Parts: sequence; C-alpha cells; structure tokens
Amino acid sequence: GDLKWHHHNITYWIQNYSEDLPRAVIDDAFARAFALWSAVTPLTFTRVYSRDADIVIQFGVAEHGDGYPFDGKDGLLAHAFPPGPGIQGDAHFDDDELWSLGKGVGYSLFLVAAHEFGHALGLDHSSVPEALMYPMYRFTEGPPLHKDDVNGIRHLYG
Ligand SMILES: COc1ccc(-c2ccc(S(=O)(=O)N(OC(C)C)[C@H](CCN3C(=O)c4ccccc4C3=O)C(=O)NO)cc2)cc1
Ligand SMILES: [Ca+2]
Ligand SMILES: [Ca+2]
Ligand SMILES: [Ca+2]
Ligand SMILES: [Zn+2]
Ligand SMILES: [Zn+2]
Repeated sequence: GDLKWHHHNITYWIQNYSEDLPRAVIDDAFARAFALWSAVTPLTFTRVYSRDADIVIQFGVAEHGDGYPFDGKDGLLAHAFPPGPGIQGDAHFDDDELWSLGKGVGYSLFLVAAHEFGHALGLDHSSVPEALMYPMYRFTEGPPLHKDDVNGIRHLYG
C-alpha cells in the first residue's frame, strides 16, 4: 500500500491567491510549510509555474472544480489528495475562511498548509492529539512536527 511519491524533486505551483494576505506572505507560508517536510524526508520542493506540477495549490470556495465542494465559513478548512497523478497530490484551501498567520482571528495558513502538505506526501490523520496530522486545528507558536508525524513520514520515505 503506502501511497508515496516515487521521485524526489517535487514541484509545486501556486495556481491562485487569497486576498486575505499579501502575495509574498502566502508564498512564504507555503515555502515554510514545505521546509518542514523537506528536513525530514529525501524530498526537495521546487516552486514552478506550470500546470504539470506535482502539488498544485488552490484557493477556492464551494464547488471549485474537483467535485469536492467547500462549505462556506466554518466546517472544512482545506483538503489535499495523497501522492499520484493529476488531482492527486494537490492542496486546496477554503477561501470562505479567514486566512492569517498571527495569534488571533482566522486560521494560520502556515499551520493548515503544513497539515495539508502532510496529506499530499501520503500521511493520513494521526490518533496522537499533539500531532500535526491530528484532525484538529489549533494555533501554536511551537514547532509543529511531533514524533508521530516524523515516524509516519519515515514509514513512507525511509
Ligand atoms: C496542528 O495543526 C493543524 C492544522 C490544521 C489541521 C486541520 C486541517 C483541516 C481540517 S478540515 O476540517 O478541513 N477536514 O478535517 C476534518 C473533517 C477532520 C479535512 C477533511 C478532508 N480530508 C480528510 O479527511 C483526509 C484524510 C486523509 C488525507 C487527506 C484528507 C483530507 O483532505 C482535512 O482533514 N484536511 O486536511 C481539520 C484540521 C490539523 C492540525
Ligand atoms: Ca469552510
Ligand atoms: Ca497533482
Ligand atoms: Ca478568505
Ligand atoms: Zn478541492
Ligand atoms: Zn487533514
């Protein structure tokens, strides 16, 4: 089983943007979230400008083109597909949510992106509450990766 990427140079394309944050702040949150996973895998993550990228990132609302619609404010925050072709590996963010970074209102794009990118590398949800892959958003200033996350990603990639 174990869905995983079968190449090391993973490419990504930011297909569109939310207006909740500066373009540069969005780019960097995504870059940081990839940096998390880069460090503990044999994968590199390169930003490209191409619909052929492995991980296509999209901000969307309601039906946004994949038949899995978002649900307005609250409920779903984001979803991502495990490794593979096409829609597989892609990460979508619900722009009916308020996207932010600091403590306060809205959801940390960085933290939600780090969780989504976990899925996009092949991780399912964890049963360990403190875990990045635990299916509960919580804002933190602490290091996001937990042993269980690293255990999980090593299970796939070595
Ligand atoms: C500690 O830092 C964080 C940050 C964010 C999250 C997080 C992210 C999304 C959701 S959700 O509410 O949209 N929703 O999940 C609910 C239903 C539990 C979607 C559900 C959609 N979903 C899955 O159930 C799932 C299972 C396995 C792979 C990929 C997915 C996926 O995209 C989600 O999990 N997105 O990642 C919730 C929490 C968790 C921890
Ligand atoms: Ca929502
Ligand atoms: Ca893809
Ligand atoms: Ca929004
Ligand atoms: Zn989607
Ligand atoms: Zn999830």
